[PDB]
Amino acid sequence: DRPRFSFSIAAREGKARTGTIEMKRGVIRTPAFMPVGTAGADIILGNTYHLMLRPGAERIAKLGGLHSFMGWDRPILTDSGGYQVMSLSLTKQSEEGVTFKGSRHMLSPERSIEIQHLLGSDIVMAFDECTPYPATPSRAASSMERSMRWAKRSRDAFDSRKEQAENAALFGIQQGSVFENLRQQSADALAEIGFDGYAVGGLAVGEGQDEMFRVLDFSVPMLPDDKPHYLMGVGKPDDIVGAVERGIDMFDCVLPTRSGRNGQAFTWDGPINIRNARFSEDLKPLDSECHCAVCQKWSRAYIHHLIRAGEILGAMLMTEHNIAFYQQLMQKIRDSISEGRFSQFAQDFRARYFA
Amino acid sequence: DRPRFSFSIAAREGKARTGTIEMKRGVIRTPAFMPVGTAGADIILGNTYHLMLRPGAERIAKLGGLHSFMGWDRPILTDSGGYQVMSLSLTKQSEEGVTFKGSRHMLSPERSIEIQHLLGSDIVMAFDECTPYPATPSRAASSMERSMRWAKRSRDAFDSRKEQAENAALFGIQQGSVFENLRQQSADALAEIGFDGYAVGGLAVGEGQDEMFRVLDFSVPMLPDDKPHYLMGVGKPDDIVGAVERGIDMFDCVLPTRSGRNGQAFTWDGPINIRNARFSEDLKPLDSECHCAVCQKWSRAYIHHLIRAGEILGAMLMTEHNIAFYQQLMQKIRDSISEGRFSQFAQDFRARYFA
Ligand SMILES: CNc1nc2cc3c(=O)[nH]c(N)nc3c(CCc3ccccc3)c2[nH]1
Ligand SMILES: CNc1nc2cc3c(=O)[nH]c(N)nc3c(CCc3ccccc3)c2[nH]1
Ligand SMILES: [Zn+2]
Ligand SMILES: [Zn+2]
Repeated sequence: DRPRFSFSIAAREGKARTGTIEMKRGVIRTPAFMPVGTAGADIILGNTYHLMLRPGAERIAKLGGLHSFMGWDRPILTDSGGYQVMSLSLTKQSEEGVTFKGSRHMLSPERSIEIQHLLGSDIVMAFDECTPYPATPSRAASSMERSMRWAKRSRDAFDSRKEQAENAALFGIQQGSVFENLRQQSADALAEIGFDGYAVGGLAVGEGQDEMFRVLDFSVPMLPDDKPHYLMGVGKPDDIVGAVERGIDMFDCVLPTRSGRNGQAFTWDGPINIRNARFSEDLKPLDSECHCAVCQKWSRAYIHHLIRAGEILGAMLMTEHNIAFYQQLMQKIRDSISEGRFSQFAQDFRARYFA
Repeated sequence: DRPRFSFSIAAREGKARTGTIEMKRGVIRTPAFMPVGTAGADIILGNTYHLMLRPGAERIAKLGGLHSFMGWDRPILTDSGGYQVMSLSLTKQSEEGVTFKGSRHMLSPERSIEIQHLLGSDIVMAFDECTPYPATPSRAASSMERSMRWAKRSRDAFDSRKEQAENAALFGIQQGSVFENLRQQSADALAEIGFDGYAVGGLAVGEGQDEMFRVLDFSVPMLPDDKPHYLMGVGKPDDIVGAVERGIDMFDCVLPTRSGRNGQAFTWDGPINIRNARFSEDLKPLDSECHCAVCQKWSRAYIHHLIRAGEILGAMLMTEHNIAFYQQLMQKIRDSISEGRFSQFAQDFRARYFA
């Protein structure tokens, strides 16, 4: 029987690592890309914010939990819900949690953990505040301090639910905006509490790649080396490659799914907008090397035709290709680190993706 | 090597028949349902009207024809284009053809056959006029007479193109509105010209099932018994069953695809609207007996959730199920006729579908 949670590092190159997370429901190869569940991947994402509103977490539990509901028996990660509340919901913030609205709802560390328990997710995120960007030092500090108090409450709530403590894992989320001293204080607080994995929160919120990479440069080394590192909200293929170079093991992003509905396909030569007329007679597959079923069977010209015609099949094929591209990217990353040629891979990737 | 076109009847019950059409690109089991290509089936439909406008028939030919373009190497049927022009396009009608509009376009028997040749379809429809309903006897007669002149021009155009005459098949289309004498004159004219198959045109245009069945009762026996009979535009499962009882061998309809994008799923107990709240906690598959991949894996509750959330996956799963349901319906029809229990099947089908 697999353990509740075990992370093992099989190979390293620079700050990059490759390895596995073993959980009861399966093995997760790292670095990992985690696609939205409602879009091969070893873990998918649930949507806590949506599910708590429709049908509600209690109702999901009545239906057997998210694994049964979605027809997915492997690991699922859920976010803690506050990031989406603050991005999508009127809101009232306090030390207890956040209230938002046609019924009104509250989220607190305790309620967030309970919702994630009712959903049945395998990787549970602590309930944090994603500090807006830009933030002054004072506001970033006050926000991070609240998040750390909330991280301890999240830990205690998770540990109080036997089924959760014995079968799921809990990740703490580092905050501190772009400030090295606050990132350090946050890392120290999280390590003192103790988590199964550590996320870098508060990025991919408008700061741009240069600034994000600068923050990762000092922030990731502050986290425990022997635990997984999850960069929340990232990202584009080039962001992923550079974050792996900086020690990140896990990623999520709305790009493959969002792009697949808006006519954008990822390729090794960069993204293409398949609706553009230049593709109307292009008999090549979406990407010349991609092994996905779409690229084995259909041309850019046909996918262009379907999307221009408003056909659902076109968006489905774009999304299938994009998900597959992302998993091929992660496999090439893992293999290159394991073979000691990741630095070269990243250089080659960038030269081609941006040509 | 299969022949260009051979229809063989393997079994009969009443006016119902089951058998096969052999063509160079494959065998078509009858009675057959022919789904839209852009949505297992033995033949799919191309969309002449759309393709002649985007990217254009010449461009499709440059890309290798519709089989290569769509990635489908089995038979394809195309309509002749006038039905869609008159349904979707300002229009100017004359003995030569129809003009319509941002460029202006013409369709004539000769141009329709050439477009279908450039598309590369295996079953080509003659260029006809689908008489509006209701029609007076005089207008129905004038319209049908024009369609018969156009059927002869369609035959001659098809026979002039060697690649088409040797590798494709041409169906003539009966018109005459709801009038027995005009349907007879039309059948006689088509048989004198000679076609590989015969379609019943001018129905599914607002007349209702009772009237449609009444017209089929006298119209289908007028067509050559030893050739396939295609009822254009039909239809709902109950329309299909009753049309098979009246001697029809081939069907098309926008229902499975249209329904799959609008939240309607076909089941043996009738259609259901999956968006309705009554499905939010229903753990049964879309249909309790359906063998499709959707019903093997996912519940009504999850598909309801996806569609309510606007997720493309939901529409895709609905459409996959609906296409599969239709092919299972046709298989049950074929098997029941071959086993001499089709009359009982139809009675059982109706009792359950309408309960
Ligand atoms: C796009 N940029 C982005 N930056 C983020 C920062 C944070 C952050 O600081 N805290 C939390 N908890 N989540 C964040 C998220 C959402 C990630 C997510 C959503 C849904 C499912 C699974 C995971 C972010 N997303
Ligand atoms: C929905 N009702 C409906 N009644 C129809 C009558 C006719 C008729 O009298 N003549 C012709 N030529 N077509 C008809 C069609 C369109 C069928 C079609 C469209 C697209 C692809 C393949 C086949 C009809 N459709
Ligand atoms: Zn691909
Ligand atoms: Zn099904």
